[PDB]
Amino acid sequence: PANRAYPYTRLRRNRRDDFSRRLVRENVLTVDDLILPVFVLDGVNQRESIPSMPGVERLSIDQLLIEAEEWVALGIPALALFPVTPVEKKSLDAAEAYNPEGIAQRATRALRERFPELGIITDVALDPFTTHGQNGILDDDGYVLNDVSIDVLVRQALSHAEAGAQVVAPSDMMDGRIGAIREALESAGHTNVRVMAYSAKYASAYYGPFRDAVGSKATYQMDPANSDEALHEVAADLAEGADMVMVKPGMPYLDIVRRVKDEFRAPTFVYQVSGEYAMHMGAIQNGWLAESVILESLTAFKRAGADGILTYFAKQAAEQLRR
Amino acid sequence: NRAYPYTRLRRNRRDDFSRRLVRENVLTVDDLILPVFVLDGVNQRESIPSMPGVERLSIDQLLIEAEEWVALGIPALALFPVTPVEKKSLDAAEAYNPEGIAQRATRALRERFPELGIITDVALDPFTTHGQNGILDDDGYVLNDVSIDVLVRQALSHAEAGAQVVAPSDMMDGRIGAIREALESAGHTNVRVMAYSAKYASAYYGPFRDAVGSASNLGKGNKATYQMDPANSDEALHEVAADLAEGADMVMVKPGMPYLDIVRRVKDEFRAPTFVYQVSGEYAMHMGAIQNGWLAESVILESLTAFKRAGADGILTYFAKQAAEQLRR
Amino acid sequence: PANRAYPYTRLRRNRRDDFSRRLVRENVLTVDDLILPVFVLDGVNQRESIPSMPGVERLSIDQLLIEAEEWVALGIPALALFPVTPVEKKSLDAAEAYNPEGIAQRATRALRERFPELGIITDVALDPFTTHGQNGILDDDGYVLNDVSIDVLVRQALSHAEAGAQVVAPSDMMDGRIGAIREALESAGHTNVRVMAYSAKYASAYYGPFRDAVGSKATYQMDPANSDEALHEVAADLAEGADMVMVKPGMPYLDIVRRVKDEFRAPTFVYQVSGEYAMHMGAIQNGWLAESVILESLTAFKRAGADGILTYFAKQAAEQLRR
Amino acid sequence: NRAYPYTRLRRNRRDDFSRRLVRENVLTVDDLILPVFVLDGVNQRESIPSMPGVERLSIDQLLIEAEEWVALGIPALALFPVTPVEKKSLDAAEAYNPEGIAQRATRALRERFPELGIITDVALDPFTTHGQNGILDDDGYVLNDVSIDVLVRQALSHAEAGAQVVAPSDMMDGRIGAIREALESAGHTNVRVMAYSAKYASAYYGPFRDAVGSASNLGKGNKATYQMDPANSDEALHEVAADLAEGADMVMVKPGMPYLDIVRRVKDEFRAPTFVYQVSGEYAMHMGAIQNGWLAESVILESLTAFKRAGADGILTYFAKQAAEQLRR
Amino acid sequence: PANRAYPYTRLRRNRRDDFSRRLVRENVLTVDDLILPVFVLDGVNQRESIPSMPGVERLSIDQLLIEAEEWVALGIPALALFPVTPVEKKSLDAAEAYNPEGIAQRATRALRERFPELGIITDVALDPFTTHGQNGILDDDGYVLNDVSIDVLVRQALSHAEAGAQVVAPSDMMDGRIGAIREALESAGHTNVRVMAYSAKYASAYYGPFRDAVGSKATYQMDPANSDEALHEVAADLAEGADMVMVKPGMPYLDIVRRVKDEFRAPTFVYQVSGEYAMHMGAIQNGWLAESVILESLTAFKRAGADGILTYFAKQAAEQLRR
Amino acid sequence: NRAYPYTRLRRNRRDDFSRRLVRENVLTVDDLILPVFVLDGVNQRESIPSMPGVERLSIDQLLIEAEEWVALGIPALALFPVTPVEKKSLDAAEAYNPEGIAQRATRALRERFPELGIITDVALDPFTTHGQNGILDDDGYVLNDVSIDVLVRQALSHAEAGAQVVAPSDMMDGRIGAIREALESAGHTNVRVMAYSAKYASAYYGPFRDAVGSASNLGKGNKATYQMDPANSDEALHEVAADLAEGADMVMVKPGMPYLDIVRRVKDEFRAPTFVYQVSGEYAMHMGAIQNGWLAESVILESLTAFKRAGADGILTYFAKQAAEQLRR
Ligand SMILES: O=C(O)CCC(=O)CF
Ligand SMILES: O=C(O)CCC(=O)CF
Ligand SMILES: O=C(O)CCC(=O)CF
Ligand SMILES: [K+]
Ligand SMILES: [K+]
Ligand SMILES: [K+]
Ligand SMILES: [K+]
Ligand SMILES: [K+]
Ligand SMILES: [K+]
Ligand SMILES: [Mg+2]
Ligand SMILES: [Mg+2]
Ligand SMILES: [Mg+2]
Ligand SMILES: [Mg+2]
Ligand SMILES: [Mg+2]
Ligand SMILES: [Mg+2]
Ligand code: NA
Ligand code: NA
Ligand code: NA
Ligand code: NA
Ligand code: NA
Ligand code: NA
Repeated sequence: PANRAYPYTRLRRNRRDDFSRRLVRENVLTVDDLILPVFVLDGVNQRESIPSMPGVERLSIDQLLIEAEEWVALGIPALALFPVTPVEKKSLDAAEAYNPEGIAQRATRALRERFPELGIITDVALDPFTTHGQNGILDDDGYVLNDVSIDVLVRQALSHAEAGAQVVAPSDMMDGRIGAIREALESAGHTNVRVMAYSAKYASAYYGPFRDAVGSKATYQMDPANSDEALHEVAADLAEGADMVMVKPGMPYLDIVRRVKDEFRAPTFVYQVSGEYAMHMGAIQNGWLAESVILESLTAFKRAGADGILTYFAKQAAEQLRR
Repeated sequence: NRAYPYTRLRRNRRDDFSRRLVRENVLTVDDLILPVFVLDGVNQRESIPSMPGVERLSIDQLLIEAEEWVALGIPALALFPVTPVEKKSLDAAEAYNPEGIAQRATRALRERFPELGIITDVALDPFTTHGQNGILDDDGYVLNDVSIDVLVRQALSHAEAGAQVVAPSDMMDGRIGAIREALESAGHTNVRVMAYSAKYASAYYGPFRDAVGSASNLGKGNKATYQMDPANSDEALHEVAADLAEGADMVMVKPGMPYLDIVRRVKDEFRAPTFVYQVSGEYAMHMGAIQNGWLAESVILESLTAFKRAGADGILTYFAKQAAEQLRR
Repeated sequence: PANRAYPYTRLRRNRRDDFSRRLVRENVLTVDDLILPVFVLDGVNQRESIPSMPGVERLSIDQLLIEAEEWVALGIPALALFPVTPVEKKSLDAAEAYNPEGIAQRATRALRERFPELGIITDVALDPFTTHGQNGILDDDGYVLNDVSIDVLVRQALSHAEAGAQVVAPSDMMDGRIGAIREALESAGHTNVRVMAYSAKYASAYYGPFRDAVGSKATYQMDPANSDEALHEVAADLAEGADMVMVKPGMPYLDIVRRVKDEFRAPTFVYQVSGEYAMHMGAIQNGWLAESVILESLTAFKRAGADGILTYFAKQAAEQLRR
Repeated sequence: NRAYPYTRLRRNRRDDFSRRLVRENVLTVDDLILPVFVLDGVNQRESIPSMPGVERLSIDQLLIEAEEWVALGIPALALFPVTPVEKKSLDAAEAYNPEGIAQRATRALRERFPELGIITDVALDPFTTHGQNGILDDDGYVLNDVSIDVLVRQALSHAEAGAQVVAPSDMMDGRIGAIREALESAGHTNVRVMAYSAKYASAYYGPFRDAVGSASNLGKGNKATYQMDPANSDEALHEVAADLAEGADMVMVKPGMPYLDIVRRVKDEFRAPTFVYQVSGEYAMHMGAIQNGWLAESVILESLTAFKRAGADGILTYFAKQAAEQLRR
Repeated sequence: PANRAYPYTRLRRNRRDDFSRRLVRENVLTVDDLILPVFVLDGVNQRESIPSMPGVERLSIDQLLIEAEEWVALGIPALALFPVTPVEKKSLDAAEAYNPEGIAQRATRALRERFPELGIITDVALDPFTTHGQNGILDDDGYVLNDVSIDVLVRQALSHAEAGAQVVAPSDMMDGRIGAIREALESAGHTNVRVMAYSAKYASAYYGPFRDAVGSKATYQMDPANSDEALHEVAADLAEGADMVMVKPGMPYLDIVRRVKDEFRAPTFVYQVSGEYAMHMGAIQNGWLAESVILESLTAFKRAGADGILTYFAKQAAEQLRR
Repeated sequence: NRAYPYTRLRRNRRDDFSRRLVRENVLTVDDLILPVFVLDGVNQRESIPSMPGVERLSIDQLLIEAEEWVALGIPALALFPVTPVEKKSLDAAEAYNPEGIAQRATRALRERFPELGIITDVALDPFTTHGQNGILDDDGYVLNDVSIDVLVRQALSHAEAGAQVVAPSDMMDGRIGAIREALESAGHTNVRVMAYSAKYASAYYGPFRDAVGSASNLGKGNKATYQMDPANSDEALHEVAADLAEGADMVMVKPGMPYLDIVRRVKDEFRAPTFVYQVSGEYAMHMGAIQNGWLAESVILESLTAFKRAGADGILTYFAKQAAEQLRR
């Protein structure tokens, strides 16, 4: 407090003018904070609209390369790739995951060659490759087997490193998967490939639209009621070698972002998920909310402690920041 | 916890994109305040040898240069009048002259650039024959409360001239409260007070004394009875606590680079709007080295980034224009 | 706060007189805080001036011994040696580094014999010995190979211990190099040789003049924007066995010194680098700043939490402290 | 984290140079305050059997010895008058006598050694027939507020005599605020108040009582109704908080060595100028042991270093001259 | 603070009466806090006075058993044994240390048999058994060899456990000796033998009289200037398995006791050393200080955070507490 | 850090001597306060069925029993008058009757046992026809400030009777400050105020209501508008902070065992003299179980030790005599 008291202290003084608001402004969003998730199609010269994600398109790799030209020109530091697996590549083997000619691997090679400075974050998970939509070579009971699921994630991770990905991101919420991939990457010579852990991953309703986008929980994803638990999750991932840790979903979990940054003072990331994007975009299109909520929502992440934000608004935000 | 080689801190450093993602602090033009030395008269511009690249300017010239500063986005200027020798006195009356340089300059800038912040200097050092920041007793001691009376008159004259911020750099005890009371009583509800809270008795002020012309007046005189002992850190927290209690809208640590630890402690302890003055000597040291080819120009932004990393919200720096130019690229 | 309020509390009271200023003075610099870096030439009866470091001389070993007589008489506890490698001893083998007759090794033996109580801190690094100025048996891409660079640093470290150095200081910023040298020193019987880690080492412009002195970064040296990261760096070095940890450069990073001492309460050192020395010395010589800034700058390090300061002003400071 | 043998704490201890580099605290003469017992009369010097090496001195002799203390760099003395028996009374009026020993000694020292700090003792124990630090009621209880009235008069007389610091050792509640108010009202703006904040009801004061001549007056009397219970630590923090709020410039913990934990807590909690009195009994214990050949003289500096390590900024110690002499080497 | 202010708050109110002083009294010394160190002679029916420790006697084992009857009746929970080794049993072998018929071992057996509930803390150290007064099979340079010294301490520790000691206390300040003895005790089946580590052991002048008592430093004992260092020392001993940690000397280091208890919240002990005892006892005998300083000094240890106090005043204190 | 089997926590537990050495807390008689129910009249003793072993006593009988309590070392009693039904009223005037039971009992005990602490109860529940701790408005609400006026009169009457401590158990906002002001103004400088600070609206008070005879008056009435919601912990800290600011010498948490977490938080946050009342229901529960042979008598000391471990300095407990007896062995 410092015994600050009205009227000696009037907090409106600094708010009186733009210049003083700017001087005391505690946080600022910049393009350096933005990661753009992209849905990648197989094939050539194709784009598809996603009903529950207005404005977001699934893109074939050639189209991805065209759009990346502008993303790069805008300063967006990295993309997070999410392949849209053809149903015929799905299965049990769950081996389109480590397939060198799989969409993620092809997209990574293409982008790394064309835009060498652009960061590529690949998705380490099996569900986009399971006929049963499950992040595991599941058990005969339907429980997502933990350690066996981790086995799969490793070859996939190595395949991403082999394709040139600078960052692999296990989006799975299996216990101890960070250490396993880290060890594998180190043992294989991929010394500088980063591991972005989806550390505090909640069992959330906000993922709805993403499932629509990719064409695809309580026993592995965290209970939304729990906060302390998130700290234990992050601690474990850091101990296991993660270079960056993430809180998932974002705005509905800003308190978790704050606690995670405060507790560990580590590179902290946050995903503004499909559902968050869709509810904002829908309200803006309906004429219910001004466009300014986009930057307001992103500023919240910075204020809360996030270093980077995975957001489907990345291009629009970068354009506004440029302006 | 984190042990090598599971943890290799070089991974995030490997590439520009990851360095950008994890970068903890960034300097922007919103963090810059440009101090300016203001002359009397018309069409006057004077180079300062101990401050290479810095010029004293008459008000008309100040108005011309401000056009570029404003275009660059610099949010505020901090004005320092170069008082004519004949206007110095024992009573420092020129400090509250409605026609003093600081007052005239403020009125001119407020009219020409209404959105530009003007921070005036509340202190008697530019107006005394002896160069001390207050009024002297018969033993040569800078009287605290009697000095405050003059500082209050000065601050009121600045508010009347239209200054949005008055910045007491005097280091008298209790002056923030006295000034705040006076401002409130006079109806200057929104005039900010940027307290020079943890102001050190430093050797880094030399070039400024030349710039403003207080050097000859001060001679070999010191300010150890009011400016803080450089050895002291805890004392800084007590200084800031008092100024916040007394109504300051912003608190400042003075000099800058040689006191980054104080900036850090102050921001951490109080979570209040915190400044930091990169003083004349800091500017001169860096400029000298750059001009000799000893340091790359990049050191300017590195020095300024340090302030942000240390916890400062705003930086008084004679490099503000150069920095803003570099930032625009 | 303790509800301290003007005018019951007037902080100027203790400032009124020298005696009360002395009584409450929180920190004092002494000669026990000073480490003097020295540039050492090959050959005999030679000294060279360094254009960007006015007042600092490169010294042949015989000359170093002459000057050390006074450094020791002044109470300076330790020197940090930096050899000026002849271009013909440079290379790839990068093996002048562990050469028993290399400058550093020769200088160490000479000083240890003549001044047994004087601390000698040697520089564990390869760049002064690379034809390509790189702290590593570099890769074919130009990336400073981490683990392979560490291999080299070990024999060099052992060679320094073999020459009698009481402290070795890896100035390199390679991940996990402290543990490797510690293990090597322990395994070899050098139980009491100290390791002074350059822990929080920034990619800085302030090193300019040093490069001039020795005749010689973002992927290994730290981003000046980062503070939290410095804590993780120090933690790792302490876990790996460092006896002392250092923040590098100094004055532009005083906040880091403060955080490091507060967080770990370990022997903490700071380097007032060549650029800091040069900018101060230039201003003093130009008649822009009084000589008193030297002690002011050094006092700052103590106030900030430093136990020891590597400074090119060590002799001048010690002389003033003696006075 | 740190585990053997990666971490061997003996490494830094191996050599003098590394021990010096990592040494966390250092005692200097700037940390020393010398208490002195002052007699009435001329050419008087009296040995104190329970304080070997310490002498009571008349003012003329005090002035002579002070020459050496000042040459050694000792920043301040703390004066303790040895009140003549016939000047003791129920009302302790001698406490504020402008011609009392403390007042006369202060005037003499202020004139002879203008830079030397003089800390006077604000307390009524030397002036009462009963030896208590305040005025008694009909039940033999030391009245708080009535005592403060006398202490205020005393403190004002010290300020008038020129003392730069008054040090209330009385342990009345609220006396720091009362004295500060009085000093401020009288214009003694810069007179420091060194509060004996966490003052314990200790057995270590015996020799002092002999030195000052309050022993016979106090008899078997105690001070448990005002001096603190030695068992209490948290209470010390409340005592210091109040004295800071009330305006103390320095706060002190009393005795020293047997209360180093309190020094540590106080410095940690408040980050204010903290003192610590190495009392007569501490001095006597050490001196006795040294003179018997049981402890090496080195123990003097070890005892004083402890105070610095514990967090004290300044130490009242009867070893100040010896320490300063050893430090000069 | 809680905005407590005079005269609403008068701290003298609780001091007004004995009953309220008792109610708010924060700490109390009891016999449960006292450990009595005893100097043990070889032979029978002997006692010797120690010039620099007035009132303390060296005792032959039969005499020790006689005095222990009262120590036990007074409630003193434990003794710390210090044998007074005959010069002829001294040496190099330094093997009177692990001699089953050595004084410490004989005294332990005797006490354990006669007073089964009385705690016996033995001294693990070699110096009482070295002809050169050194806690190590020293080097040829005079440096107290660390690891080799630890070798000796282990058999001695086992010999104490074999004699029935419930607690062994390495008073040596060698790095990592706690782990070595712990491992040895565990490996040998001495599961419940406690290890009381002399953790923060200062190079002090206060040990003078003890050397007189037993008939016997900066490179192993801690610099009295250092406080943070004490925390690192204690942390290491706790990690190595110590059941109790000790600060040594006591009153001159009360701040360390406070920091150690606050930081680790572990069983914390403190030694009121020979020099502390002697200076108090001398002043009391000279008529300079009242006897009450004994309890005042011991109360300080409790207030500072000590759980147990090794003190030569234990009997006198226990007698007063009984009264 | 500590891992099995390097660390076996059972080692210190192996023997009584080591358990004693590491034992963190100890209960002593200095920690005990005995509440007593006082009857009007002469030679009256009445058993309380819901409080087995506890008797209401007339003053003459109280004086006789106090002889043993004092011999046992019990430092203080807390008096609770059993007000005759005909003395209850809307205005609770009996609360400040100089001839009320509490006042008479205090005078008698102060004369007979001058060193024994007497803590009187400041509250109107024993004196109102409705059993509430204050005065009611026309809506049946316990008026805060109007109640304070009566509590102040009561507290003054207790001070006049000689009580060393008044203990407001009313839970009106601001009453500690009002009472303190009144005590100070009247010259009762040293009368302690033991605030019932974090007083919960509990079901554990049943037997007390029987003991004092407020049960029939209260009927099914509640105190949720003034006593604290048992679910609330943070609120307790705000309650204590206010009472300390208002001048309380001691602060209390009420009930005890079911609120040990609050005792712990309160001691930790404020480091002030902290109490805790082991209430009638706690006593009854334990006594019932002991008498049924369900729990060993050892549970008494275990329950009391819990309070010390939780951070209490003193405990109000109807087991005080039994505990003191056991402690004497
Ligand atoms: O769609 C979901 O349930 C969340 C996405 C994942 O969990 C990816 F492996
Ligand atoms: O010159 C530099 O870049 C810093 C010096 C080092 O890094 C030494 F190995
Ligand atoms: O006498 C000393 O130096 C201390 C005693 C020890 O160190 C015991 F092994
Ligand atoms: K800003
Ligand atoms: K970022
Ligand atoms: K000092
Ligand atoms: K040092
Ligand atoms: K108690
Ligand atoms: K104990
Ligand atoms: Mg996990
Ligand atoms: Mg101030
Ligand atoms: Mg590192
Ligand atoms: Mg007080
Ligand atoms: Mg150790
Ligand atoms: Mg309340
Ligand atoms: Na996924
Ligand atoms: Na100024
Ligand atoms: Na280097
Ligand atoms: Na006194
Ligand atoms: Na020993
Ligand atoms: Na009640």
